[PDB]
Amino acid sequence: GLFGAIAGFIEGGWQGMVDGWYGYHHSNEQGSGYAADKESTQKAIDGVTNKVNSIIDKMNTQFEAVGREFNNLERRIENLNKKMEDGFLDVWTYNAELLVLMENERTLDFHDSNVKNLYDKVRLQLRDNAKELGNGCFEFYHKCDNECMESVRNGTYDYPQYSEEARLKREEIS
Amino acid sequence: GLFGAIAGFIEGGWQGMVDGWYGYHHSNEQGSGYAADKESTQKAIDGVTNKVNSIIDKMNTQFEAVGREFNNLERRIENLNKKMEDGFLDVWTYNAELLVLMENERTLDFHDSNVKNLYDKVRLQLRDNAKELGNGCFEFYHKCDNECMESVRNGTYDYPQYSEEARLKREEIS
Amino acid sequence: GLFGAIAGFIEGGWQGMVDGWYGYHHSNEQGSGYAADKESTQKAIDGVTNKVNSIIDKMNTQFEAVGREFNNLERRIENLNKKMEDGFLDVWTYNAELLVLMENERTLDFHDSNVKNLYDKVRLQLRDNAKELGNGCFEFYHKCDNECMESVRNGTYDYPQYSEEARLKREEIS
Amino acid sequence: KANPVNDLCYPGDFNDYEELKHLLSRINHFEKIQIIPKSSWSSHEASL
Ligand SMILES: *[C@@H]1O[C@H](CO)[C@@H](O)[C@H](O)[C@H]1NC(C)=O
Ligand SMILES: *[C@@H]1O[C@H](CO)[C@@H](O)[C@H](O)[C@H]1NC(C)=O
Ligand SMILES: *[C@@H]1O[C@H](CO)[C@@H](O)[C@H](O)[C@H]1NC(C)=O
Repeated sequence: GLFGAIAGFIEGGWQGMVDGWYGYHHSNEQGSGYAADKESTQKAIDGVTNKVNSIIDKMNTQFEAVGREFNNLERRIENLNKKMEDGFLDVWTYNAELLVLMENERTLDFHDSNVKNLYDKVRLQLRDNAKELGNGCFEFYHKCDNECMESVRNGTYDYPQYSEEARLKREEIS
Repeated sequence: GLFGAIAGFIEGGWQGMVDGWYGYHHSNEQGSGYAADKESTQKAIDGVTNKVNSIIDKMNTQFEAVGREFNNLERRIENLNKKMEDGFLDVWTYNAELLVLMENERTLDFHDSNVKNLYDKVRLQLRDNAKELGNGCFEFYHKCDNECMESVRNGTYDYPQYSEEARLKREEIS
Repeated sequence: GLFGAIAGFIEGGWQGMVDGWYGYHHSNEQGSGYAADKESTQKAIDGVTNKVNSIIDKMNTQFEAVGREFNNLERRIENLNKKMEDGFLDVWTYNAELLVLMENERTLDFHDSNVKNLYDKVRLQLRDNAKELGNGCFEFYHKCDNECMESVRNGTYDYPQYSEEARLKREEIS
Repeated sequence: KANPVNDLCYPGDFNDYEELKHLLSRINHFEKIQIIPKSSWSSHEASL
């Protein structure tokens, strides 16, 4: 994990999250549960599916072995044909293995950024209102309803109004 | 955008920025405008140009098809020659397409880091003096001249002096 | 350096650090010196060594040139054999050079993340207690012993106790 | 099969045998015709 989002900050996955890939866990007065944001997991689905097709699409043109026979008096040509056919297979099996090996690393690293950037925007929206615990948890100050959690979920967090109540909560703990 | 600098924090490009690739927008008492820093865009130019040459330099040695003819009584050899010549072209056209496909991703991701790291150092210099808005904007406290903007631009931001006026501005809003 | 850990924040290496790759420099009342954390450098050693073997392991199957001779009356076949043998070598020498070129970039970028994430967790543990200077330096408030430095080194930094003394140190400078 | 059992019953060699098998890879139909009918050899003897 180069970006460090997987493990690092958040080292524990959510088994209860089956709706999508990336989501938010809310623990407020109005119960608790798991919810998903579509704009993040849909792009990952489209990107990965495009990658999967790209491996198949690019590998459409490949060497196709064909049978040739010789009459026991021309063995230099038979050896030449044998070394050419398996030589091309050796070249093509290396490209397929190398392509699979590299694209496996891409998908794991691509997923790192998406959850990392998902964390980055939530920190960038909450900012002073919440505190950073270390495992991805944010503890905000205002005593709003569950709709504010949805407001965080649609990426529409208006700052000013919530600042005054939070700054009254930054001065009572100080 | 794995690093998230393109879109993410800054989702809007500057059409008025034609001098260079990466730069700073200043909006202070002494007018407003766009300015560029050479140390960031020059390294990107050198890195990309080196990459462009590297594709050409590496592809210098390639299979070159040559004409061979046969006398209608040796078709196994003619088929062997035909399958060998187009087989090598199929191998080489895959390397060229794969190399172009991967290096396109490198350039886009390489540009992500340069603007991301350009943002990182400005945040690392301004620190408490300015506030982070969310779209890459920094709103500092001191009422200095346009030279301070250039001071941010040459990466020479002395902290102590500006701290006292800013901390007098951290206590009047609190 | 896409992640920016090498240069960027920390542009100066430590020549006195020979025990390992990544470590911490402590400058407190109980002397000063360099110390290493094994969990970071061991994974880098294992990852790089696995990469080095992988280049050798994948390159096990390769074209092997063999000698064939012709009787001066069959030159089309001799030209066909000559163009096939050196053509395969040209294909395989490109794969080896491209693989080495790409994996060199991986190792440099892989080392960027490890030291970057090492910095990220220390900032994430110290948080308000220390101040970020810019070159990777953290200046904490509490006057604890060298064991607290080791506590930072084993990644076990309990926050609450140290918060009260530090917040008494956030109010005396303000 | 790799090793045919009944191949060239009478001893001998098939001239350009591998040349003919290459042509069979591109042919999908064969038909028999009476190019030279038997019992037309009134001078030479064909049955014995
Ligand atoms: C979800 O976000 C969109 C963004 O435009 C907004 O229109 C909508 O009101 C949000 N949902 C709720 C329940 O507020
Ligand atoms: C630009 O930065 C360099 C860094 O050494 C400094 O010498 C120079 O004075 C700066 N420019 C101005 C106008 O101060
Ligand atoms: C090192 O960290 C481990 C983490 O479990 C802890 O058990 C140990 O006490 C730490 N070392 C010291 C000297 O405290």
